Amino acid sequence: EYKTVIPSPYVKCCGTAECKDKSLPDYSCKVFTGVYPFMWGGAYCFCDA
Amino acid sequence: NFNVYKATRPYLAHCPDCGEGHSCHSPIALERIRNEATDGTLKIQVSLQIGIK
Amino acid sequence: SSSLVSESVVSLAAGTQAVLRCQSPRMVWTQDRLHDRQRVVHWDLSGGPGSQRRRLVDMYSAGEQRVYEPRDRDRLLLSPSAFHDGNFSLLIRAVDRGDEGVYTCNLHHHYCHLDESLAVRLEVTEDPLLSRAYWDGEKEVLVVAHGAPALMTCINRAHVWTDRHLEEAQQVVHWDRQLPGVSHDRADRLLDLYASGERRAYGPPFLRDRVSVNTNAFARGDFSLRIDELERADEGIYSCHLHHHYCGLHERRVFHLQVTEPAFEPPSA
Amino acid sequence: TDDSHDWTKLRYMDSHTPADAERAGLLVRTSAPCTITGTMGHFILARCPKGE
Ligand SMILES: *[C@@H]1O[C@H](CO)[C@@H](O)[C@H](O)[C@H]1NC(C)=O
Repeated sequence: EYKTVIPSPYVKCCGTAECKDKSLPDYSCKVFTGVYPFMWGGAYCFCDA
Repeated sequence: NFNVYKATRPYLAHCPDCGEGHSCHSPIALERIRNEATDGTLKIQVSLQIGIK
Repeated sequence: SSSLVSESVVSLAAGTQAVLRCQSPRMVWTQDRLHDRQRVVHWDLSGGPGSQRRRLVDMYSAGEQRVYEPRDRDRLLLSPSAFHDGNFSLLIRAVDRGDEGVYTCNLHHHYCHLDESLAVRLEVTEDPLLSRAYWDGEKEVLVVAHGAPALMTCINRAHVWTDRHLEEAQQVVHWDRQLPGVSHDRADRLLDLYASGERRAYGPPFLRDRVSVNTNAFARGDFSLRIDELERADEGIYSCHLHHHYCGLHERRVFHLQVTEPAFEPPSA
Repeated sequence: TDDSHDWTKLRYMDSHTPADAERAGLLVRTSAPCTITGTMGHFILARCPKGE
């Protein structure tokens, strides 16, 4: 049986994130633009888009 | 021997159904299960820190 | 209806995209009912601007009171059902020298994100015949004998604070368009947006295909209108109407959109 | 009994005598213990799975 190690997502606030090429098996990275995540007290990010 | 949890702190996670339909940013929110046992026992990873005072 | 906020003129070039900026943190809701009836009251004690207030006791809607100081157990008492009748008063069983000062009872509505607070000044005397409750001009001042209980009254009978309704989804935002020459009230609706996500655009396909608001409109409270491929028929008086009917927010912003010029605009508002 | 609109109790009659009881003790079950959501007078709402 496998184990899917999923770390905390890197939310790049007010910037554009860049994928770093690692030699992990089935390594998967995807940068989604225009995300505006909400926490208990509102937006985690100061910038709007 | 259990003196390993010194500087720890629990969570408030994103429970998808907190009862009554909708979602809750809840402290009891379960994040991951694992059912590798061959006789139905379940190993659960919850966002609490039990036993600690 | 609503009230006015910003009544501006916006000049942009034909063929470009108009952006009628309309933002509000107090219109936020999400595609969840996640503590959308969550309020909090808390009692704090401070001693002026050059002293630090300390949280004594706080309370979520529909729950039982939690005390922060072990000494204060069985000493500071709130009504556990404060949110049914709006009687948020605090009883101190026995007072001491550390309790002199200004107490603030804080009401906070996390859903509308409104905050309101009231002050009461405590002075502890030694003679009981000098004990009185009076109005200093802006807050109640109670002089209480040492060791007696103190009822610091905090009563707010507004419907927004009690547990009676709080059916949330009646916030709605309206986008209106006033064409030149067309009188008011008969203005054509451009967009109706319900907090649940549903949208209503009106008019022939030429208008509906070109009118959009960003998909995270109600989530962040930004209902700015984006008008793609501006035509001469788009000119007019646009209005953003933010309505949060339960918490009493009723605002509209007016934008006089004229399409003439790309670069030589004057900064209004 | 005294015709208030409190949010704690309920009324139930016995031998034409109206007695009072607690909202927290009532429950509904299909097979699982259901969850009570809407509570108003002679009306109750529930949301709970397939029970026969
Ligand atoms: C508010 O609470 C205080 C605390 O004892 C009580 O004396 C008073 O009668 C209450 N008033 C109302 C209107 O409920």
